[PDB]
Amino acid sequence: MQRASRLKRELHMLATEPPPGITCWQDKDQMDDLRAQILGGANTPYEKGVFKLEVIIPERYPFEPPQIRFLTPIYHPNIDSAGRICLDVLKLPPKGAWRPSLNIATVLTSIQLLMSEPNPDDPLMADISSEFKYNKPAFLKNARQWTEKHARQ
Amino acid sequence: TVKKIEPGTAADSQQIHEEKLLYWNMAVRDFSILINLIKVFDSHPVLHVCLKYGRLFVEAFLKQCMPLLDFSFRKHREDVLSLLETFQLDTRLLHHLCGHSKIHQDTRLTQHVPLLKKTLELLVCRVKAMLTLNNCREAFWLGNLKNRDLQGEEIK
Amino acid sequence: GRWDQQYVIQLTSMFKDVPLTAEEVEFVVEKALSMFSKMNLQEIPPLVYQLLVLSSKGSRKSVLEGIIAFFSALDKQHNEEQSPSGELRHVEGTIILHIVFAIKLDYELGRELVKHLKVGQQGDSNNNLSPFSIALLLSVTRIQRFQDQVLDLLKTSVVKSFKDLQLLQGSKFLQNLVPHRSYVSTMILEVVKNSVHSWDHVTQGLVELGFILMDSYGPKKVLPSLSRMPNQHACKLGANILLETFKIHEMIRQEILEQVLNRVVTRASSPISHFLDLLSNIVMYAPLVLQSCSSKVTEAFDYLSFLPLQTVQR
Amino acid sequence: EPSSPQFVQMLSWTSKICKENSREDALFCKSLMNLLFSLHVSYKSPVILLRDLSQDIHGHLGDIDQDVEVEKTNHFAIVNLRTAAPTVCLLVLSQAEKVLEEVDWLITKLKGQVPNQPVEKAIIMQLGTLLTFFHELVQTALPSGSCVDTLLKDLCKMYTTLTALVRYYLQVCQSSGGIPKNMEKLVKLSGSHLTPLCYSFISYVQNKSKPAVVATAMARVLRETKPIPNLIFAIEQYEKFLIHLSKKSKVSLMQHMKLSTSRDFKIKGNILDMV
Amino acid sequence: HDIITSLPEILGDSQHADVGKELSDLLIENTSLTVPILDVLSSLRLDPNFLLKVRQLVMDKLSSIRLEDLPVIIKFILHSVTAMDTLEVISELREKLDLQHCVSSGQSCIILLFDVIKSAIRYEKTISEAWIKAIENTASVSEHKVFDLVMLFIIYSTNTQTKKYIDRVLRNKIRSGCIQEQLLQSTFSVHYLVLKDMCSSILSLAQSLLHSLDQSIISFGSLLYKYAFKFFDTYCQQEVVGALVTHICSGNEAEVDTALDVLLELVVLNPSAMMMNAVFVKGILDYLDNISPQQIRKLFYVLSTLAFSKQNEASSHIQDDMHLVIRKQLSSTVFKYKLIGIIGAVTMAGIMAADEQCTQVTSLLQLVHSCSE
DNA sequence: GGCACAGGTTCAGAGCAGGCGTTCCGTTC
DNA sequence: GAACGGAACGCCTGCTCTGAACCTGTGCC
Repeated sequence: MQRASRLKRELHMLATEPPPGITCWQDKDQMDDLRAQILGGANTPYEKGVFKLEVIIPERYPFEPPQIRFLTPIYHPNIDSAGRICLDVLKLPPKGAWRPSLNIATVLTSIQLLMSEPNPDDPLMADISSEFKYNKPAFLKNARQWTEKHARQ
Repeated sequence: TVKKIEPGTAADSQQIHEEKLLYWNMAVRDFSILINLIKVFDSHPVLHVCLKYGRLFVEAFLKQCMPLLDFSFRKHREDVLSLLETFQLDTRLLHHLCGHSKIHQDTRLTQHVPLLKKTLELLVCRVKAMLTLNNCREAFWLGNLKNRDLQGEEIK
Repeated sequence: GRWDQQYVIQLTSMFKDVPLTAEEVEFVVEKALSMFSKMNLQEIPPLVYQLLVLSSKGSRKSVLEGIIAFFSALDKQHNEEQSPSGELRHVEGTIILHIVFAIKLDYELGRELVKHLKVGQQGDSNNNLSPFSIALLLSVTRIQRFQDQVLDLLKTSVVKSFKDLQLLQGSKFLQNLVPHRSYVSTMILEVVKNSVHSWDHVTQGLVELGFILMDSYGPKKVLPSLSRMPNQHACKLGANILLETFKIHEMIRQEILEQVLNRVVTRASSPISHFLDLLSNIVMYAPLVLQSCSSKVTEAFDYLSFLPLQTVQR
Repeated sequence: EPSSPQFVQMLSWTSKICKENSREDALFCKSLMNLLFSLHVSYKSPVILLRDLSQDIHGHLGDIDQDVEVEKTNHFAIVNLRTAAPTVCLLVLSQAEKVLEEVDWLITKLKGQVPNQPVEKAIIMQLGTLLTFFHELVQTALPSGSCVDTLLKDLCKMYTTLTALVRYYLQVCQSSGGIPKNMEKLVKLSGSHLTPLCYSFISYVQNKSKPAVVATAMARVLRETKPIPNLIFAIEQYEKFLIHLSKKSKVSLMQHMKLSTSRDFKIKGNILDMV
Repeated sequence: HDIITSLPEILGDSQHADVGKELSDLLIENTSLTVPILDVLSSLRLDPNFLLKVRQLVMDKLSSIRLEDLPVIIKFILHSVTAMDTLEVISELREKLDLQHCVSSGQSCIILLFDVIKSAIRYEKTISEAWIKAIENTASVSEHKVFDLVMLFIIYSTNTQTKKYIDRVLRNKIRSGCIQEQLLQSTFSVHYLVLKDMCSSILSLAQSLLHSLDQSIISFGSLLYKYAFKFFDTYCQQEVVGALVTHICSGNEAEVDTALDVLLELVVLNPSAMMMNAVFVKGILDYLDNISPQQIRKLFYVLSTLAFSKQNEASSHIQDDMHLVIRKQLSSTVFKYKLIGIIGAVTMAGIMAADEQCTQVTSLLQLVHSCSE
């Protein structure tokens, strides 16, 4: 029930006032789950990329966080080859940081924040978290080539 | 084996009283035969066994003879007095053995002593209780025993 | 060698990831415990947390021994300075919460905790227990398993307390010799008082205890000194415990007065003059409560023909 | 107020009247004693008075042996042959029961800790003075109800408390080295004065023997059977834990104490008359 | 009915007992008017012997009585009960009562009857003690009924002084090869709303059974949870899975083992139901450092088979979290943590292996082989 | 000889404390 | 060095302590 009352403000609020570089609409394939587009963070290798995410709303939402993956392939320390996201506000307390004081927008903002600022202390990809840190340009080259084959048009 | 003896009733036949008194005296002579081995076999583990099983056998005699004895006393007095004076002769050797675990200030022995002495003095005053139940409490004499070593000395 | 006092917590955080033996953890924790005196109050809680994620893989007795002796000492400081609360109580609450959350993941510590806090012989309890350790126990009450043991523990702890007292008055002899050591009477009362800073894990066990006492040693003897007086003095505590949880805790005093008349009414198989004189001082302070609790008062009139003259009269 | 001058001159006056006058009314005699005890307990520990009373009992009722001359009227005048026997016997014993409970909780608390030295000294002074009390009643020829059986049961407790004192000095002497001369003197005094007079008195009552529902008769005698065995048990564990002290403090306190007196029964030729 | 109700103001003192007899005459003669008669008899002036008689003359026809009237009936029985007429009425009461027989209005007044019995037995220890002493004296028969169970749970839920005595009696009863499945099936399939009242006491008793030895006791501690979870609402389901996760994170191996088997049972039972609370099954991954590889193989198996229920592949959320924490634990240096990962990885590989799923196991086994080379 | 206080005695029953059962460690050949 | 006999902590039960009532002895008119 609560899913409807959150999603109502959220769908409406993501059509009327979504965050900068970000959109979220009720999916045309999937008229239950949400499609987002996060446009590649400025002065990151993701520049000129449009990154599609599926946001799965759980049933007991807003008591559980949203369930988000990068559907556009992304070369990133906190994102693996299947789009899985290392995010605190994607999990519940104490491992995570979701709570009802948040919403789909605040997390999708925190997603464009993580695209620009990969965290090397939560590596899903040790090769990319190491490359990001120790050969920044090779990470930025590979992620920008990534952005040209997969996040381009 | 001795703890599996049941004491009877006064209503039970004199045959079953005498067969159990016979079976008790068989155990009291087997006990004196086993106790008399101590003098020639003095060691740590054999003393630990007899201090221990001395009192554990005294207790079988307290629970499953002394009820049979208050029933079968006015009929089978001589049998029972013989059975008890047979136990008295190795009673005295357990009191002397208690002497040895004291003088040899031997801790492994002296553990089962306080209970040995108490369990033995239970059997003394249980005989007084038997004479009370047979209406002759005026017949219970008591008197001290000479402090021997195991063999039979007067250790002074 | 002496440890950097600002970064003792931080050096203790490195030991967490490296493996130690029993003597290694003993040494690291006993230096970190030597460091408790020479620091400010409010960095103690996360440091206690850092001690305990180590202590779970070795020495746990030492952790509790130390925390408890230390805060006993500091609580003594507050009392003799009174003869500095509004930081102390907050940090204490947080530390009690940390060790309860740790007992929630290692029940063994629970058991080693209770073993440490045993009365046993009547002398050990008089240096084991404190207004803090009581605080600790009545908080542990929250977890289903140890409710029973803890409450019995405190309960007998309590009676001992009175046997100690009575004995010591009667004779001249013992008074000379013994210096009058804190009775668990006065210690628990101070616990109730210092739940005002609103440690509300505590209170359920306090209500629980105060009633248990009023249950166990009611006058059924009356429908000497030894069977009468230390069994007046158990509920006369019970009474003061529940009187103060009612006069301090505003949230509770609905279930308190519910449970009082629960026992006053349909009973009158075992007497309840002590309960009536509790009820009296409950309602006389603040009758205003009684207007939320009329439900029970309507179903008290229900049975106001089968209750005898004196229950009803009062 | 227990230390008020008027309290103390009250206690003095009560003591004086108890020490001067006879009065052959029973509960009256009992009462001026009960008063005097309740006055004395709040002023100092009551062992000096108990020893004085045990010595008057020893003087009045005689002795086990049938050949000791004793008479000590001088201590308390409200003590008679008529009075003292089921009267001031009970009173003096009950006051010891308490005194011993006082000392045993003291010891219990001392053993907790591990302040100590004055604690043990006063314990030992109490125990030694009320040993002069227990010794003077144990010599005497006491009447044979619970008057004697309460003494027996309290002599069980006497030795239990000493067993515990012993076990505390085991915790000390293993670490350091001591058993100070007051404790060695105590264990010697328990051997010389008390322990052999135990065996003289046990035998005196046991041998001493002067319509009955069967079950109640058996319950009576099987109540009477326990206290002598548990006096043996109590002394045996005293002596036994003196062995453990002797070995692990390198002073054999078994030099002062004797080997265990052990008992064999008889049945006589009276069974043939009656049956 | 009104005349009846007004008879106490009307009648003079000579003519109480008279009326008494002829009212008992009316009682057998019409059922409908049981209630006001009773009320009347109790507001008369009579002799107590007569009241014993009529009370038996209640009890004999108590099958014939519509349920609505029972509460005040049985209230009357338990105010006419003495200390001495305790087991008598209670054994008779305990026999004649059915509570199979009565069954939408039925269920509501059954509940209200139980409220009224709660208030009775709540409210005199006389009943509680003797009630129990009357259920222990029914350890003879294997055939003691739904009421005896539900009634026990009740006295443990309400009455406090007796808690040890109930547990003692229940443990000496349950070991004896008495109370078993067949009883609990019927109890929890029929009286499930009476028991959803007493949710606390159920799960309190289940926890107290997990801490004993003797697989029979701990089997019952298991089953008590099982039936509460199967039957009760989503609130009480969350509270059930709560006590089991309390055992896993917290307890000693026995408790841990037990609870793991139980979660393993409940998920093959109802995948969909555990799906709701599957967040609390993932909440154990906080305290993987307090739990042994055996238990870890079983835990990763239970989570992995929950996820590889086919219908719940819409909720891949738990599956992807675990995939994640796997690559995280593998990517620790420390051998203790890499080991946890390896176990989970191979268990998960195995369950999902029973063409994209082939590529999934390929990738997972290749990456564990690569981290572990 | 008759009745009532006194104290003995007898039993219910609550609670305490120690000895056993399963398991580890000092001691003596 | 290794085989034997004693030390350690969770469970069950018998012993003790108590207190309550009844009853049988005995004290006085």
